[PDB]
Amino acid sequence: ACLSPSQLQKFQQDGFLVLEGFLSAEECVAMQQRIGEIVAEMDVPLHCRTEFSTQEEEQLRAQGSTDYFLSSGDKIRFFFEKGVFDEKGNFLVPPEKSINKIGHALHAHDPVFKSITHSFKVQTLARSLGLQMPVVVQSMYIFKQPHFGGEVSPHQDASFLYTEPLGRVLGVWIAVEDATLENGCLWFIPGSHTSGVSRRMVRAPPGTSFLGSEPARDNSLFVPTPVQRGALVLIHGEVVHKSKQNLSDRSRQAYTFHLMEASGTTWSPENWLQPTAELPFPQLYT
Repeated sequence: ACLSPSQLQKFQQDGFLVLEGFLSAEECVAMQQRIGEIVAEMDVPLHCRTEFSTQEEEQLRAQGSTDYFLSSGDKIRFFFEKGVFDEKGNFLVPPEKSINKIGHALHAHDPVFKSITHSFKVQTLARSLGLQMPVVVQSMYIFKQPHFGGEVSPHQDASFLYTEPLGRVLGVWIAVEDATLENGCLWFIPGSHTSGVSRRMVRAPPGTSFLGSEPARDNSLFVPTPVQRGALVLIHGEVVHKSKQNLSDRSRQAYTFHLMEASGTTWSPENWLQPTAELPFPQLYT
């Protein structure tokens, strides 16, 4: 759908905006169903396929893992929960119960997610926001598995998807399932999106690292945004947000993608994600 002038100001004020009912139940279920099929056909990545003996083993595993992620910008790959593994690198429960996320080109290589992503609803919302040349830089599906579904510590999306100038990358988060206080809903600091980023993640000339550091911020400045299935949350590139671990007996599935306004904008050559000749960042508008 489409933004009223009061919704638009509320977004510039807060750095996020909750639009309940953005997608229908059946759109949500389309996503849940295709992600099931993708997970059912998942092959366990080479680096997770082996127990490790030593320090020399855990570092070679850690590197293939880095390689896998870095080259995942134009793929549909699988990223597993940090702590679903034992002392010697083995899965504690089956890998299909242990996925944390899938990324980072669902919007390009899956017909269902491409559909949702380039839908009329999204294209019209983007026009309300006034994006000239929005392109889709990234997408991903977050499972937030029950009981151990990982927390996401406070951050700003621009720390990872940096551009000159700032104010050019926008996050879209769609709730495929109900997001509650219990199961890992998002939290923001409203108004935190107006003094740049404290930290960025950079890629090596193979590897990643951080410039700067995330400051400490009083937990009391975060507000919860629980929402029902189908809600869309808009996320400014610089708003500070987090999610707690899912301590509940049900997941908190979500699909998210990021838009960059390509007009006058420089994508940092140091970002982990770079467009390939196979998939340059595709235009949103069709």
